[PDB]
Amino acid sequence: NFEGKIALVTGASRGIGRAIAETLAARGAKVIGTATSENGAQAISDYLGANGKGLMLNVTDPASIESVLEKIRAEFGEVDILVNNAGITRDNLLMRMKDEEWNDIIETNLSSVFRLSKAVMRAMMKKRHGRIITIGSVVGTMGNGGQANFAAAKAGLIGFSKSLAREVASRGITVNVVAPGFIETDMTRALSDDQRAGILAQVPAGRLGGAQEIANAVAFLASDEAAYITGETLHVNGGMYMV
Amino acid sequence: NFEGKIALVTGASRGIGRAIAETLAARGAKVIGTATSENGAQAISDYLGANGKGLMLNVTDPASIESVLEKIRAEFGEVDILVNNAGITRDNLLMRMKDEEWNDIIETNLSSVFRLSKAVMRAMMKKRHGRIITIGSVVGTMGNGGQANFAAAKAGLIGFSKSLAREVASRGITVNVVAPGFIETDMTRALSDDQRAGILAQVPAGRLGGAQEIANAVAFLASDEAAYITGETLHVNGGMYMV
Amino acid sequence: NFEGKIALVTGASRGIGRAIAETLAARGAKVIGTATSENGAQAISDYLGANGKGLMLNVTDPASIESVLEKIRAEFGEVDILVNNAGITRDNLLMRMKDEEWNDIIETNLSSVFRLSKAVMRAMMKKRHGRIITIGSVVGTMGNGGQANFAAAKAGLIGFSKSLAREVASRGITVNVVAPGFIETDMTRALSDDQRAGILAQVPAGRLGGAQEIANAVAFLASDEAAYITGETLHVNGGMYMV
Amino acid sequence: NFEGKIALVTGASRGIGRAIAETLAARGAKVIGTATSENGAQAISDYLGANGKGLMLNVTDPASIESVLEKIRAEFGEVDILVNNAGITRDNLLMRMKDEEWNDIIETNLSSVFRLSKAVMRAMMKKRHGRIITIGSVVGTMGNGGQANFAAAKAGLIGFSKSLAREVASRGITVNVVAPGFIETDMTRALSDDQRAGILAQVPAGRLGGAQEIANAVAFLASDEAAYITGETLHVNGGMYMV
Repeated sequence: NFEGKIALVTGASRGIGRAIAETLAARGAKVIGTATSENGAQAISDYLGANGKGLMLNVTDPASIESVLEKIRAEFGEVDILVNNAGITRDNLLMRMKDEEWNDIIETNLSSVFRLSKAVMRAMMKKRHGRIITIGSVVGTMGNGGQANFAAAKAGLIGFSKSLAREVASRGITVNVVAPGFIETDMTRALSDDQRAGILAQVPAGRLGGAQEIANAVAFLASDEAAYITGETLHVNGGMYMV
Repeated sequence: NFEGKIALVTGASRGIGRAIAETLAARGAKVIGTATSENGAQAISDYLGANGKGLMLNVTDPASIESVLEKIRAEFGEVDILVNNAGITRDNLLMRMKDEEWNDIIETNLSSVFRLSKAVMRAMMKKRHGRIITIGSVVGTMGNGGQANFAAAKAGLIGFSKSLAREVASRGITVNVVAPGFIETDMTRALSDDQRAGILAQVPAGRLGGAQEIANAVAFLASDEAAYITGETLHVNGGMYMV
Repeated sequence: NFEGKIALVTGASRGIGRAIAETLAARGAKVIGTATSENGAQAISDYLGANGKGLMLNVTDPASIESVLEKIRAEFGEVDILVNNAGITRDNLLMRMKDEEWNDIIETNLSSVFRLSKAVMRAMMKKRHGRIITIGSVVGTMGNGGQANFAAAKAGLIGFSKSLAREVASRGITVNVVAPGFIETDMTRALSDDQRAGILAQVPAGRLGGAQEIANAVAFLASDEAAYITGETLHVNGGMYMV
Repeated sequence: NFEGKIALVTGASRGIGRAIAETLAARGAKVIGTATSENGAQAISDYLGANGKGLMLNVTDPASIESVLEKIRAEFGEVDILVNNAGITRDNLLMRMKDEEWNDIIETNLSSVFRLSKAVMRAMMKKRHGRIITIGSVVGTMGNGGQANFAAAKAGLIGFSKSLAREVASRGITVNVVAPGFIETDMTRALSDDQRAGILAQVPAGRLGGAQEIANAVAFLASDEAAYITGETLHVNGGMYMV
């Protein structure tokens, strides 16, 4: 139960992001989901209704980051739960990877984690309680051909979280990572029927995971039932990989 | 909420074992906790009340295993959730470790996992649904001086679970491990303040974990909210170790 | 260069075991390879020639273990390098796994590591120098359907080594594990041309590893060039798995 | 023995970098060590003598990267072995970490790995053989208070290497990481005995590691004796951490 808790879920327009936003809201938290346009920010506001609000945010723009937080402190208050789910992909074999494809992935997938975590830390420490959860990926752990940039960022955010976790552990703040395997979303519904089959062959469970399933893991970690879990990575991949 | 689910929690006399038994019961499951003595069984039966029953079980005795399950199928039904929490410790530096101290730890901490998991598998596969959760230990992952035997068994049960997970993943059955760090028990409660400070010194969180906190992790994994998590190890150690 | 060093390589009749025995011998060590029969022990003596000797050993028989070591101390001296490579497989889905198939794998693959390591420890500690290397398997880390017993033992020996490593680290003794992926041996040359292809599909390198390649890793770890490596697991699997 | 092999070791002015440069050179490779200043290049050239040359390089400057490689193809030839050892530290608790301290660490410690690996790939793929080794850190795996930026980059380069490894594995090219623990450098040599005791307290081996010891691990991985090792991380930390 997250009654009275304020959660900021970056990139909450669809799939995992949205399921996270809706699940936290359904369990009592005032949720602020974000998108990169006024349109998307509105759509989020529409589905969250009176439970939260949608705000436009660019996780790579320091200005956008403080601006968004300011509003939040004004209309709702200090952020208690941060869920870093904003991220993108710029797949390509190393040989064909453009410098911009590397830099954007790093800036958006990794650096974003540092900026936002840093931006909500002070308030959490004062209250001596908080939750920071970043949506990683099984790729950050096993790596994947054609995704060296994506993998670097996903692996990197775990290294980041482990270190931050050690800095604020005693202050009642946990920093964890939920690593999804293949989840049914846009990026999987737009794959040919053959690619889809190729994907399922790697998953012992024999089915793609659900966005909601990733949301359930986040909610658990964001709750008070997971206060002794920090610096940990929770893999939700149907057995695709086991650590 | 495990409405209509039957859970068998081995070694449910106290601490982690008991908290697991009570938490599953509080959330709607009919729980069967076990002990080595008729006393314990009865004590377990008293605290579980109408939610479950206590039965005497020796996880190293094939006969006892058969027998206990038999009594469960007769009075309650097929086991849906298995929680392997029975285990012991026979600490000693390798050079002073007795052969019996190695064999007992292996028989009770590792082999037990094979015997019980195997014993509840068929019914689970038929129902095309099930949960197997073993209580490991952070020691299984980082190892520990004077606990080579304990460490072998805890590390070993993860290897076991990973393999079993791959065998029954497609059948709607997950096999996971929850690895506790230092948890407040009767052993630690009776330690001197200096001894306790030497343990706390290792935990970034700055406190021992709570038996209930381990119970919460198990409940999450045992629920339908964790259907896409299998072959995974969930570390609940306050940051003592991060993988 | 292992001039003046004595190495005991268990199960050195073929493949990995033999390549290890020959490589250590070629680099100056007096090698004692073992087998389960007088015949095999002789064959080993024949290929090692003046570099070592073959002895009959049963890693599950405490009597055989001290008996073999005694001779070694009599004809060569104290063991400086221990390479646990003896091991077997009793594959079967959990449902069809016989109690004897579980017990034998554990006794031969895991318990053996404890008995032999314990048996050569005293001398190593006195000399304040030594090397203990156990041949694990990628299966101990990722697990594998139909090999729950094998996986438990391989995972378990890592837990064991980590703990032992912590006990003797300061005494100039390292305890490590080399985890091979699919290696060309009898157990792979006796697979149908289809199973072989299935195996290669999992290996980025696109070829089975060589017994000699596993031997090279062991030699490195057994040398003085790896004195700061302990409690570590070296994966040699062509990219089949990455940790 | 790298007879006829060309190795490029970034940041080879001292410690680990230098030991790597000298060890590869001593074993027959023509080595090109790099520094940020013309001084360093020359100093490197002096100690390498006729075995190699020193060149000024800035791993964050695409121009410098191009340029340096250009000079190497002209005077020596295509790079066969790449050792990414250039890196820096900008320690600080998250709340006091400057944006420049995050960006510089990422640009220099992580992005550099992408730029240089990409820059030597084509020739390696053509030769259907190559070695890429990056010097990580135990911090990338366990994280560390006050080093969130360093940790992110070190963890990130592993994710990168794993993915690249999968892309070029079949082409006879391995991509690995050597993760040193506490290594005796000019920073530690100048610490007070109490500060040194606080580090030694963490190392089971009971001493700092030697720069040469890290060099030995790299040489092993760079040799033909490690052709079946890729996407792997080799921990050389005296037991400070065990994975």
